[PDB]
Amino acid sequence: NFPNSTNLPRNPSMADYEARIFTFGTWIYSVNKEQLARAGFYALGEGDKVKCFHCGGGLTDWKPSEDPWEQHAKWYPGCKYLLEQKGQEYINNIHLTHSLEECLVR
Amino acid sequence: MNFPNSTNLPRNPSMADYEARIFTFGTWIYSVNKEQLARAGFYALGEGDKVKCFHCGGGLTDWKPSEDPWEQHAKWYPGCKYLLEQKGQEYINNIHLTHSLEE
Ligand SMILES: C[C@@H]1CN(CC(=O)N2CC(C)(C)c3ncc([C@@H](O)c4ccc(F)cc4)cc32)[C@@H](CN2[C@H](C)COC[C@H]2C)CN1
Ligand SMILES: C[C@@H]1CN(CC(=O)N2CC(C)(C)c3ncc([C@@H](O)c4ccc(F)cc4)cc32)[C@@H](CN2[C@H](C)COC[C@H]2C)CN1
Ligand SMILES: [Zn+2]
Ligand SMILES: [Zn+2]
Repeated sequence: NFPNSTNLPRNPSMADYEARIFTFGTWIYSVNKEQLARAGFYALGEGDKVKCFHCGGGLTDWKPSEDPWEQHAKWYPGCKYLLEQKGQEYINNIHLTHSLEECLVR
Repeated sequence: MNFPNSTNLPRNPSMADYEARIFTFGTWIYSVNKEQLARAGFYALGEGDKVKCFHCGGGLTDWKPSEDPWEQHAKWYPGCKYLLEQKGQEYINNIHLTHSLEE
């Protein structure tokens, strides 16, 4: 249940962009499948459910406003694919953003 | 806010002092030590053995005697910046490899 924060991926079968792209197939949900594959995610085949090949972290119910890489950071901040690809400079923006997002509206 | 804080500012700054966090436990006779939990940034909710990190907001429960506060902090809230400040990524990584080698 806990997410992988090691530097080795949990599903190395899904480590190649093409392997991940194939899992979606015809994809009808609001959020783009190339965008999701680039962000590490492959598809389960149960609705819009996706999983990061590295952290194992899963997400669902994608709104059009929700960005793969942004959601990757929100829920799986320990991911090492995330850190390798966007780098803690970016990752900290999201979190301040996402915390500050909540203080305004309340 | 279900998602955990990975900013460098704590979520509950009222619980940022050790003496604050420890005062929440009171008489505590769950299996795992309350000073150990407070040092690891946890304070008590008062609903069983439920605790919360003052920084990440990350919550845990049902403490086995085998389960260590700092180890569980890393397992479930690896993005915590109190965790990173206090143990460093050197520690944090071995403890992940140790969990991920079990799983
Ligand atoms: C794109 C966003 C993602 N949000 C978060 C989300 O999807 N999370 C959060 C979290 C990490 C607690 C979580 N754990 C499990 C699932 C589960 O379904 C799943 C299991 C295995 C998989 F391989 C894929 C998915 C999902 C999931 C959405 C908000 N979420 C959802 C509606 C789930 O319920 C909580 C609520 C706050 C909005 N859209
Ligand atoms: C000491 C360990 C902790 N484990 C993990 C655990 O406590 N987690 C995992 C996680 C992060 C998904 C999670 N999210 C919510 C709670 C919730 O209760 C809570 C909310 C707010 C609080 F302020 C305090 C607690 C807890 C919790 C235990 C294993 N856990 C538990 C039994 C919870 O259910 C899942 C299962 C795998 C073993 N003991
Ligand atoms: Zn990941
Ligand atoms: Zn924490």
